Amino acid sequence: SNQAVKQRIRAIKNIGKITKAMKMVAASKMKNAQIAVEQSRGLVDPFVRLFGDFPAVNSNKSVVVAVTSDKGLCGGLNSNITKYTRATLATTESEGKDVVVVSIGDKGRSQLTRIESQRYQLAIADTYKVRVTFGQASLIVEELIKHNPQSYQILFNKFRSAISFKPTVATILSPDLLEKQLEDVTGNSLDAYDIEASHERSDVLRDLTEFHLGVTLYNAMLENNCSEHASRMSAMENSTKSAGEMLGKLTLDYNRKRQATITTELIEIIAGASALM
Amino acid sequence: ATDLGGLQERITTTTKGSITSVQAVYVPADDLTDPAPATTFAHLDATTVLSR
Amino acid sequence: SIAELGIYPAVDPLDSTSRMLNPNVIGAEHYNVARGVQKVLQDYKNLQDIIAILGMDELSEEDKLTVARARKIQRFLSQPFQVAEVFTGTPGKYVDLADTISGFQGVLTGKYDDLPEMAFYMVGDIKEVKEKADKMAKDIASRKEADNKKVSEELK
Amino acid sequence: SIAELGIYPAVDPLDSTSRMLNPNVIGAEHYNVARGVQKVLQDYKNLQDIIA
Amino acid sequence: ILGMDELSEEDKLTVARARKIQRFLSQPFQVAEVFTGTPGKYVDLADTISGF
Amino acid sequence: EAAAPAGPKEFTEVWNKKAPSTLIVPEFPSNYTAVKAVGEGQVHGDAFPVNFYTPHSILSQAQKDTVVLPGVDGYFGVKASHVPTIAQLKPGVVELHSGAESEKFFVSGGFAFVHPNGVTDICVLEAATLDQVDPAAVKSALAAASAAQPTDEFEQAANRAAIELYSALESAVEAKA
Amino acid sequence: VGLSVSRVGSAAQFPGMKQVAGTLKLELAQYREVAAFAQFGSDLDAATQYVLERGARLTEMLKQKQFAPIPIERQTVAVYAATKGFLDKVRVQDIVAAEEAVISQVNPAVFKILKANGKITPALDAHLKAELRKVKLPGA
Amino acid sequence: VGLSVSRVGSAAQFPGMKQVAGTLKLELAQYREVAAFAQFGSDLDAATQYVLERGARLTEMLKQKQFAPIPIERQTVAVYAATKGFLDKVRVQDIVAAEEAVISQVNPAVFKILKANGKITPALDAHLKAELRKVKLPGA
Amino acid sequence: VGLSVSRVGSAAQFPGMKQVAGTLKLELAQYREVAAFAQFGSDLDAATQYVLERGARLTEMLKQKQFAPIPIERQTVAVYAATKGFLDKVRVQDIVAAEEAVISQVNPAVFKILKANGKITPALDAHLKAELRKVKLPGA
Repeated sequence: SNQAVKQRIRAIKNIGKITKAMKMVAASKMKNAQIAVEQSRGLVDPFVRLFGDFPAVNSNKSVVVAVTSDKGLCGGLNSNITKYTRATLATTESEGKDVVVVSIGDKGRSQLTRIESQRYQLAIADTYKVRVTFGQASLIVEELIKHNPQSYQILFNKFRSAISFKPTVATILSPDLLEKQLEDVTGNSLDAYDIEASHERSDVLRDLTEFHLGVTLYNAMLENNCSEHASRMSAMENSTKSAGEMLGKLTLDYNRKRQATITTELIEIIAGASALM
Repeated sequence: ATDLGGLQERITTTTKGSITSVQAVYVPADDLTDPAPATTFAHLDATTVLSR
Repeated sequence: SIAELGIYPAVDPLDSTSRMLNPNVIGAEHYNVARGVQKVLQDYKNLQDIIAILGMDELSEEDKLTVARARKIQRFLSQPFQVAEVFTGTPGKYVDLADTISGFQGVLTGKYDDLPEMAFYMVGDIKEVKEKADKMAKDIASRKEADNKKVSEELK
Repeated sequence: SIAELGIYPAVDPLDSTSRMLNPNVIGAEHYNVARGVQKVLQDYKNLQDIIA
Repeated sequence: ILGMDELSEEDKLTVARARKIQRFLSQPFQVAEVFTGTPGKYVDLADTISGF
Repeated sequence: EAAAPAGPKEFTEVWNKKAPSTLIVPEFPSNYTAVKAVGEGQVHGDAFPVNFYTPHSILSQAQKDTVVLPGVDGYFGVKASHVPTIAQLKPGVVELHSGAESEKFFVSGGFAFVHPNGVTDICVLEAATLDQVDPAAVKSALAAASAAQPTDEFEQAANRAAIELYSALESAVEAKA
Repeated sequence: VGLSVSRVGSAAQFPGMKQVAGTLKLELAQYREVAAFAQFGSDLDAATQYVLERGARLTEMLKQKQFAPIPIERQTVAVYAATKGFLDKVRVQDIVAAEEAVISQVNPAVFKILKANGKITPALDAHLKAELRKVKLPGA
Repeated sequence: VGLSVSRVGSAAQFPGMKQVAGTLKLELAQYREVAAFAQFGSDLDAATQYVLERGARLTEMLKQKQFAPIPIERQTVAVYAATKGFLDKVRVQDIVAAEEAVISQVNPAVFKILKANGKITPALDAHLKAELRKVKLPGA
Repeated sequence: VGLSVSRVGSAAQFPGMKQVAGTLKLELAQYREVAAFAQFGSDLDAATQYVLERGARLTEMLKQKQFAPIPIERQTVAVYAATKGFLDKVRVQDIVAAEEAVISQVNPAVFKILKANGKITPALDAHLKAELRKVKLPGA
């Protein structure tokens, strides 16, 4: 009882020491993952000015990808885009399309079968264990090309600053199935370019869409990896704070029970001495 | 409170001069609500904390 | 601790007992609603420490369904009293026994998951939580342009 | 605490003490497997702050 | 956790002003001048208000 | 042909027909680029903007008046108001010139886009700078590659890709000044 | 404010303050409610950030210096000046100066009509809103 | 169940109940340590999740309405129905109705010979094996 | 170390130990904050991990066996062997053996002039670095 709060004090005193270490761990990961996000942000730009950005297209088959975290102490990150991937999968399908749902991260499958149980087909996890490379993102891209959709949707958190992580929808159209069809604006917008490939334009657009898919996915799991470390740095500055205010209210209550125990022990000793003396 | 109050109330400013007291304060069991510091703190007009 | 939350009357529902809470005395569905309410409030009580330090965003979906349901029945157990309307302004509400069994049967099944939490606060029965949400929704949609002064130059 | 795990006899390994655990008495080969078990069990107690 | 070069341009002035406040609260004492050599200085109240 | 005008602002209104309003409309990779392709300008005579990019690193965002890119038809050169060109590149050397000084990277293979506003976008995977290549393993690696004549099509696609990257690296390491 | 109560209380207050401070303790209730949950700086509704900026103005409105009590008529005008939006967009580091300007620049007759009637009559809040429009608030 | 002890122990237990209590005392020991990890139903493991539901079949097996004591032979059949996994198909929320389905739908001569033999004989644990298969359990 | 005080010990010890115990009092003090921090050794900064490697080198050096008290000139050089370099390569499990390596291998005439002088003179300081380099540490 008076030890039940004494053992509860040392429990919360170490939680506020553990989650202060996890915050400085996640702040050291966030500073070196940030030097890789800006270097991956460059190669995304030439594809979105060559292919535009068309999120609301009339695809008959789609692959949506929600890029979440592996570990789940992030604080409103892996369910935030789950709110967004259910808001996109209620936006695209009003016409009876096919949708295959893929999640990256262990916290993605564990929250997408909650909402989307039948269209979930593939789960990638343990991505962020050592580091994220382009060759790793390429094999994740290739299995999205095992399915042959008209479009792709990537859902990730873009690392604007250490505070704001705006969830991004990034989309990639399939080359001679749907990418060429959206470019037919009073003729075509792609005919200005003179193709210097070995084969003709539908084969250079096939190589270019897969290269667009591999960099949009590599940037997705780099933007989301340090939007996870910055969310873990902020979820453990709220937890070390809250376990310091809880420990502050536990040492005050222990010190009341400490003072009340000495008064109780004393009064029982005086009442027994006065009964004899 | 009247043993401390009997001591601390002789430390004051009269019309002839003043006694200004600097008292080292020990806090038992690191509890500021303990009756020995909390009665002492009623008389203190300043605290000077010296930290390592 | 319940009174500092603004819940009035500040009855601890996991500490208040009766010998009438017996299914052979009050009936079968009164007893099951009451035991079902106390199970949601006890399960939320078991989650208070991890919600305090880790936050809302770390529980299961099964947990944060009952966190939202127990936060709804915590406010719904509060009630304006007719003897307290002299210092709170809100008129009192004599809630009937059938109105509070079927009112609390709806919250346990999930009929009112979409209502906000504060619609349950200081209302009589399950009709007035639906009217308070409409009033709450109307208040954040109520907006007037140039706010209809007609105060300057009032004729004599 | 040991009996709530079902481990019987519920001897606390890091609270049971003998004067016989001098290496002058039981020898150093028994002494090091005793001190090594107490070392690895105190470490596990130090790691249950995280892995629980 | 982040670094000296992290924070804002105005808050380098806060680290500049507070660090020269922290040294300006220091003072050599006239009683310590026998075992530290440097003499001690009485600062008047009018000086330490205007100097700070 | 243009029966569905999609876009980032057009995703705003339809998602404002079917999603809850407590989520704002999500952002798009179109919003984070300040340079498009169709809009007139940004050549200004001599120097056009080049963008040499790898997945792991950005190697130039500067302005050059000429780029030499190793296309699959051969080493072409991009001048200022060059024709729009989506050019696949074989393993070869990208030469970025702004004047007398020359920065010459040997690239692994990956596309280069000249746009209708004069901006060049080199997009490779691996960029080996010519002073950091190993000249002792260029010849040892082609030897096992020219002798491995296997029976599967996949390694035959991989061996043909193997020597052509090495063979253009012998010719890119010898005659450098 | 969340714990301080007066049992007898509202049956025995100034009828001017009884009809002004009803929406004062209600809006300070939400500011306590919002800044108990918006401690983290998680997100903003821009109505919760409105009551965060309104509740910060009522808090400075109830600050007071020592050994300078205020009459009840100069008190209920100052709460009327802050709950009826006249002290909107005045910065929260200026409301100590701003209702020193409100009490000093409003005509003294408004305080005398309110003291004798004991209540903000419909002829008075029409006139008191006019005299609060004509107030040189600091910073504008 | 952790703090409750009986120091006579299973020396004075009904046999048959003693045969099934070892499966019940062990699984509730693992169900208690798997708890304080059960707040993450996103975190499936399917080995802890195996016993997180198996012990929860046992926990709601041991619930009982008051002023209705059960005969000991009807109890050890109901613990047999949850330790051998007959009630694995039913959900956790409807086992108190399923224990009625076990009792009210088996042949009531299984209890007559379990009380007389005093233990679940080899000529009975295959009788009542198939007897708990010809009952309908409220879960599907 | 965090709770045990000697309030006379500010210059009341061996001057040769006072050369090195002041750094041991700081380098163990920085270790005590980050010990219970980084119980894990997974994701560590390049600055705090050096405190956790030196502070774990300093802890193992200070422990000693029962009924074998050491002369002060021989525990001075074992703290000097740990306050300085000379022991940043033995893991944690060999510093018990690496210290008695230093006591065995070092020329024991430095103990005769450390104890007689009382402090580490700069001539003895240079021979102390040289004698602590020809030692055969059991890290292997």
